[PDB]
Amino acid sequence: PPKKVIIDTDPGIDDAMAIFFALKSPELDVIALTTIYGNVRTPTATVNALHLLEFAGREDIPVSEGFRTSLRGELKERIADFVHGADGLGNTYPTLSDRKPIDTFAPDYLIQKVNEFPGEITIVALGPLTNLAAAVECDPTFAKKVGQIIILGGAFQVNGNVNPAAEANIYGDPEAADIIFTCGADILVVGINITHQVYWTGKDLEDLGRSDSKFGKYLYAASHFYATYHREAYDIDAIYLHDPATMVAAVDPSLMTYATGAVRVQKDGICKGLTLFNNSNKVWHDPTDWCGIPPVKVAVTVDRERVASLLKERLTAP
Amino acid sequence: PPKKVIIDTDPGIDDAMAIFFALKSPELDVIALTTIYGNVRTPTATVNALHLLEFAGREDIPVSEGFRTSLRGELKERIADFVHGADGLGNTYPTLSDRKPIDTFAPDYLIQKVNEFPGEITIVALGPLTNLAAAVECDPTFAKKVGQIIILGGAFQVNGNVNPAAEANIYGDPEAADIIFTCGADILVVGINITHQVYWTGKDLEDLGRSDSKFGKYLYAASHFYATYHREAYDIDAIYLHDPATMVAAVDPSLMTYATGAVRVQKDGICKGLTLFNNSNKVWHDPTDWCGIPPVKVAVTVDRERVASLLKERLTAP
Ligand SMILES: [Ca+2]
Ligand SMILES: [Ca+2]
Repeated sequence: PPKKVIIDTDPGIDDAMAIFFALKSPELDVIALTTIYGNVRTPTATVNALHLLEFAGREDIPVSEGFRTSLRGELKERIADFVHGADGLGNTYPTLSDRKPIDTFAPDYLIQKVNEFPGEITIVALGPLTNLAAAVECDPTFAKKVGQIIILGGAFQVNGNVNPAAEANIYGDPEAADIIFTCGADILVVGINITHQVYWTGKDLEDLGRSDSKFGKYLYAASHFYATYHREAYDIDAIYLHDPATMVAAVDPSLMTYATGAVRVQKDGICKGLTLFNNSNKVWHDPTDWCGIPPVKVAVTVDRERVASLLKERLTAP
Repeated sequence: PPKKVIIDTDPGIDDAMAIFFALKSPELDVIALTTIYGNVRTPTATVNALHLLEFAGREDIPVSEGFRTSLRGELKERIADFVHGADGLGNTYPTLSDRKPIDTFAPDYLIQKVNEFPGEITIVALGPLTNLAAAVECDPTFAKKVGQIIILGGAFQVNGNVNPAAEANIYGDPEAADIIFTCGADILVVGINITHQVYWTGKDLEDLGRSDSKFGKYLYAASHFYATYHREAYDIDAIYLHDPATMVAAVDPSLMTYATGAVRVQKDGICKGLTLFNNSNKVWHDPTDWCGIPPVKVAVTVDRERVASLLKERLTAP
């Protein structure tokens, strides 16, 4: 102990929460941060990630910029700001600096660091799986060299958040998602089916704002825009803790129950970005597209009280 | 009372069970039977349907042959016999018969009978929706003229039976299924999510065989092959009552709880034949492929004890 962690992020209010919680968790050693599109454009994500690490004081942590488009060159310029704001940090508009990313490309850096520490690195994917899929396509030995891949993505036997069928991160790059779910690495999938159970009320956010914590006060300011979205889209006085709940699985995986089986992603619409899990011990009078696919651990149940309490005692502590 | 019923079937051991139960239910008046592919080839389905009505004594009931291929001419010759047998009636090989179908094509007959009795006819679709979709494509006023369409098909937030994503009847013709779920008729969907709750153990089958009922004894003989399939595919000493549970909804719909919303079908693989339901409910910031789609009633919960008891007291009665 502690475990080495690389975080594939698109900051992102919920991403910032997860980044800060990882930096406040002694059981994790944040070795690096890799940026990707999603909530914000890849250059915006880099700017925000560099800024968050400056605020955290952990300036030692390198920031490696990744894919600006999808794996198959689908342009990711011009993206929705109704969830995370124009700046991507809930319209707080921080006074960002001149600090620059580590010039090495994120998939190239991912392969580099995993060969350096085989079976030690735990990649927490908090955005589209493009950077990870590129690393898999580049080096075929990458999948067996990674310690574990904790993915925030998918809607397992539940409706999606982008459209009724798909979840954001998977809808971002369905080709890249299918590559990862089939790559054969130690994979832990945290879908919206379980993140929708982990939420913080207006009072929980208020408690974080009132707290004498540098991070708690910061996150409360960014939360305002994210809270107004949930209030108009889901009509709830609470925010779903997507990315920070995924970070909890890296800290303590005992707080979740997992089901082992194969996961496949539909790449073409209407159901583009749909994640389908096969935990059906019916296996299978004629082979299916889930037959002979490496199994992955998919989170089924959460200890919502213990997850939300840990993501508070850490973010409220001075 | 009673309600006029047309049954779109592919007999089929479970289909035979539903046919017999409908013929033993005084609240339903089986006006006609329309054949389709699925478990068996369309000509085989016709032969079996004519035979079942002969055995039931109800020779007055016309049999109208339908589509031999999918709606878009996808050939349905050469189909799996591991579930219903070579004959389609659990390898019992009955002593059929020179009786012939009513020369009118099933979609043509469906439009004819619905114009004859508008808002009276209840179509119970126990096979692929090809015959019904052709009727919708032919006459646009058909959807509003039908009394109700009770569909056995789909896997709503659960794994499929053909492959982990799709259910048999919907996988048979995904184009036809999407036409029906969008047609705007009074639709009641009974998916495998609820039929997997309604099952009969080996003892239940034994009770049906021991019974002094013509139908019960017949169904027990055909059940042997269907039972051996469930024992090797699902590894259970029970058979899922798919088609007969759908017939129960026609008899007494109170035994099921329904959710109103839009249903769309994925036509191209990996998730070909997937049925996706949108709770409606749901506020969507940007229109989706479920927005502006006519809502349908989807069965959520069953009274498994009362469904299996009714499908026994009727099939055991002499
Ligand atoms: Ca994210
Ligand atoms: Ca059937």
